[PDB]
Amino acid sequence: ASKVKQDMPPPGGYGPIDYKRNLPRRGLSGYSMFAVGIGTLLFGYWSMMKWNRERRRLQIEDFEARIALMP
Amino acid sequence: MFMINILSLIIPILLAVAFLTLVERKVLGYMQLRKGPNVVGPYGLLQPIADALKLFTKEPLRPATSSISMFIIAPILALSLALTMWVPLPMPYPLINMNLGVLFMLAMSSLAVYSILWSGWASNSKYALIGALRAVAQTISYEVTLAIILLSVLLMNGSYTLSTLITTQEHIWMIFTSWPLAMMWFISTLAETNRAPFDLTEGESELVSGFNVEYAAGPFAMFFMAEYANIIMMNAFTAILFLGASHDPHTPELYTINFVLKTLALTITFLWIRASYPRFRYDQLMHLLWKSFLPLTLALCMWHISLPIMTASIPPQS
Ligand SMILES: CCCCCCCC/C=C\CCCCCCCC(=O)O[C@H](COC(=O)CCCCCCC/C=C/CCCCCCCC)COP(=O)(O)OCCN
Repeated sequence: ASKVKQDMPPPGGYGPIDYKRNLPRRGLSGYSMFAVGIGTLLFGYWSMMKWNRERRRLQIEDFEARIALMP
Repeated sequence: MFMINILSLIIPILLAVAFLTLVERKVLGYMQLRKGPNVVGPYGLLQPIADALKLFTKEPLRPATSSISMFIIAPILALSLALTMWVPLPMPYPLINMNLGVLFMLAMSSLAVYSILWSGWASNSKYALIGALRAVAQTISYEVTLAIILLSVLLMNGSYTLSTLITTQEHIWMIFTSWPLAMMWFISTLAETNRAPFDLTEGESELVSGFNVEYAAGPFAMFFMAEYANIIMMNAFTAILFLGASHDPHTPELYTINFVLKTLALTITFLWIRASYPRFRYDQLMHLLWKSFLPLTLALCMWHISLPIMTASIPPQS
């Protein structure tokens, strides 16, 4: 006298299954990104300004060495 | 002794191209939840050798309707130019020291488009012709913008000498000064190397194989070698242009290691990009390069001309 055994869902039911789209925001604001970009640009401009002025002075020194050696 | 230097530049570049293909396959595989070549040699390290040996022992085909001279010449020109573009690069010392090295790369890159043009036209098949015309459109799209970007960036270097770029970036990377130009330069290098999402000349899903559809065995291998050598060369040029490694005159291999690491990072970024985006349409590529990149590039060219005078920051050289 064996009872019926068959593939059935568990008593109660199965757990919920997600189906809706899940695309989070995961980002900053436009103002923040623009601000960081401009800040990086300004820092780079300042550094290159100092470096290029120093390079101009070094080139002047090299040219003076050449001038002293020319005669 | 200069011949030995030529060989020491040429053979390692070809070796790096061969293994770049293995790296490209593995990176794409792991980004696609698979493994890629791991059977032919430990970790697939012998796969490029098997590919090279298979390709050069396979029968090369000469199409009946083809023009024989251009058909044979085009791959030779492609591979020779790809090898030639490496000679002025400072790592940290160039094999050839040019006053205008940047102009040299510009001219040779402009002459490398003819291998795809002559190959496609001399194949005398319809898909090859469509690929060649797509190459024409691609060059028309990117050339002017790339040249103006190069000029705007080099305005802060003071010359077209490539080694001077090391001196310019002794304290700071040029990407912190011209990141808006760096982004456009990176996209234009993707467009110039016929890489995804700008791989229209081949266009496997649309044109079967594009300009090289009729090529087989060794000539096809040379076209592939030229393309991947161009990838590595362009990324090395970008690394020199925007990420300047510090150079110690008594310790140059430190610079060499730094530069190679940056070049590998940029090449891996190329492979990463190929695995993430759909292909452009070639009219859409032309519109992107002429309606967005061109106006911004012109404005930034004016800005980078005015800025050094504005702040008294003109570079040294005449
Ligand atoms: C105080 C003043 C100083 C100067 C001021 C400067 C401020 C600059 C502010 C803006 C700078 C932005 C620069 C960006 C230039 C191009 C941006 C752009 O607009 O292009 C897009 C599109 O550009 C793209 O998206 C290209 C697509 C291809 C993507 C390929 C891979 C993505 C890039 C990967 C990362 C790149 C990393 C670059 C740096 C590497 C190191 C060099 C336009 O396309 P559409 O959306 O269709 O709009 C037009 C039609 N309505």
